[PDB]
Amino acid sequence: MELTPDQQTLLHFIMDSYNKQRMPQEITNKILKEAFSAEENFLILTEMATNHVQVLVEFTKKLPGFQTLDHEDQIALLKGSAVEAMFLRSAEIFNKKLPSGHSDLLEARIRNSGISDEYITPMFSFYKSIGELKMTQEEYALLTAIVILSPDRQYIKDREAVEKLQEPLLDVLQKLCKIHQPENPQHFACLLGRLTELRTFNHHHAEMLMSWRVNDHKFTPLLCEIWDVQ
Amino acid sequence: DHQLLRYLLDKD
Ligand SMILES: O=C(O)c1cc(F)c(NC(=O)[C@H](C2CCCCC2)n2c(-c3ccc(Cl)cc3)nc3cc(F)c(F)cc32)c(F)c1
Repeated sequence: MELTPDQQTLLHFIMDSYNKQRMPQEITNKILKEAFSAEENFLILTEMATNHVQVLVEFTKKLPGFQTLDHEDQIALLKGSAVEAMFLRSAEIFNKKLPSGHSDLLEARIRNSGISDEYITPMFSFYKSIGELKMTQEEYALLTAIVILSPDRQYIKDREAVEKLQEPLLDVLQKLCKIHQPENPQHFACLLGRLTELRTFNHHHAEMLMSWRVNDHKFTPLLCEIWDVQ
Repeated sequence: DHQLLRYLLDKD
């Protein structure tokens, strides 16, 4: 019932590629340092989000078997998951342990960053729900890989090929949820639960950026391609 | 047409 040699291998490979990530401290210090204007925060968001896409493409190309997929499906999988992965990474960083009152300050600073009021509540409740699961670094890494490798995505021609790649990650995640958290047998199901709720941020992702309380909404060409902006 | 994304995937 414990991780097979192949599953230990899959895991370590996923964890190393996921570790190529931007340092979470960098992000949270900057936000906690001073209270920036909605305009400075929009710019920080656009730069953080463009770099995120760049890092996501690299992590994705390294996902076992991703390179073997149809080129157009490769684009639809990345385009279909990029926003979700950014929200999942934002969720992770939100629940990263900080000194007393810092998490409350980080929350208040994000709350007054320039994002429209209509997006605030669903965004923070997802961040808190991820937190209530006290997810490990290997869970965030596997969940990101599972999110990218989702076959039930609009425009995927060969879903079965995507199913073949998502299944070993689902199996590894399940085993980790049973070996490392036997007190909560529902843990794997609850992680799969968060994934369905991650999909709710895609409906109005472009509007999240367009309603930012700034006079001008400038984006990078890469962001324009991933977000449905400009 | 996702030209940038296609480039980032097809490079190396
Ligand atoms: O590459 C990465 O590793 C990476 C990339 C990213 F893009 C982000 N995200 C951000 O920077 C923005 C900031 C950006 C500056 C303003 C405050 C939010 N951000 C959002 C948010 C809110 C709304 C939207 Cl539309 C998108 C994102 N929620 C956050 C919760 C947090 F705990 C936090 F620390 C930052 C958070 C990230 F955290 C990590």
